[PDB]
Amino acid sequence: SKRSSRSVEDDKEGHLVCRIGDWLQERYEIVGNLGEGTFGKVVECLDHARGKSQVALKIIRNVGKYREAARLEINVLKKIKEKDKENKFLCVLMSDWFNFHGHMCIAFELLGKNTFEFLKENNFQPYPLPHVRHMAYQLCHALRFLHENQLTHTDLKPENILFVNSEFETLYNEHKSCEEKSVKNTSIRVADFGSATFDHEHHTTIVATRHYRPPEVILELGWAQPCDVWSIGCILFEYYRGFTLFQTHENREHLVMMEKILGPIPSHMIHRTRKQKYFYKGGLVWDENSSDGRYVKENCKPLKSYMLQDSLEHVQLFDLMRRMLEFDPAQRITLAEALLHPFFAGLTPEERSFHT
Ligand SMILES: O=C1N=Cc2ccc3c(-c4ccccc4)c[nH]c3c21
Repeated sequence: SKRSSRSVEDDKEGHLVCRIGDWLQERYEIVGNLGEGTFGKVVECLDHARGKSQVALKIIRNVGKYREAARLEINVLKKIKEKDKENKFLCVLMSDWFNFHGHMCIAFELLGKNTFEFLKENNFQPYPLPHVRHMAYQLCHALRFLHENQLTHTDLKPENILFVNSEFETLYNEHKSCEEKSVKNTSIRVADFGSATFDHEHHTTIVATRHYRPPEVILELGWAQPCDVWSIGCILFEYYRGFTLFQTHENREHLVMMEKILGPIPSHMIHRTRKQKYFYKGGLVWDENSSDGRYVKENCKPLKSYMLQDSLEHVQLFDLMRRMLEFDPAQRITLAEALLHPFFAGLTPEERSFHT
């Protein structure tokens, strides 16, 4: 079963050429393909060393900078693994890693669809509030654990949050004369630790996928754990309405959106930033008549107006979201404090105790 170097081949980009039935490490038998990315690909395997159980095996390209990145990812994942020996903090648990002819491979439990793919397959119809609450709780919990360990994820978004199981029932919406998929179990895991960064390491100027990037980062004021909290705020809005809070492609535009949605940037952050071009008279400067300006003006309104209903549940979700999307990161709610928010009184007990 041990593959000699003649049964191993890479495409031009350096991807391992894979086929169903191929073996790795005399242990993992490929039984399917789960997706591809810049880094490489993820395949489903049966782990024959463990009663044929299913795994997701992530295979990094055989390219210098990808392999080295992967080595940092493995360190993060090992620390998580060691600090959550009880399996209770909901970050993907690495079961094995190895170097396959220069491809770094990481083995995990096999999960379901990511929360973005589920949303897309539901035609961007949003998750119902109770699902939003359970998922938000799990996110606060998972990342409070990360933050306690001097780590920041830096790249949280819906595609990096995976359902344990994404089997659904199909329902019907009266109000919109269409079908709706509703996930049966809203248990989630936090994935993709490829950018996670220790407190002691070098902090690059820019982190996060744009739509999920906080103002401190755009303004280049430095960042830390508060970065993730902002991303979570953006994620919750997206789960609740089904569309991106900040559908943006440029910094000035992004800042205007923040202003229109959330109120004025604090002066103190404007005085502190070296990105003074975005400003004028201590005030954010932009062309309201440009394409981007007219887009922002048509489409970006006060945050509270996006509420779908007006009962307590919904009021509390918006209060938490507003606190998570506070401009000033030294004043933004922490996850420890987020877990005490009244929004979370509203959980079922199995949900809260993690009997889900
Ligand atoms: O089932 C899984 N358990 C862990 C895990 C991690 C990543 C993935 C991905 C994937 C695939 C392509 C790009 C990006 C991600 C699909 N399933 C995954 C799993």
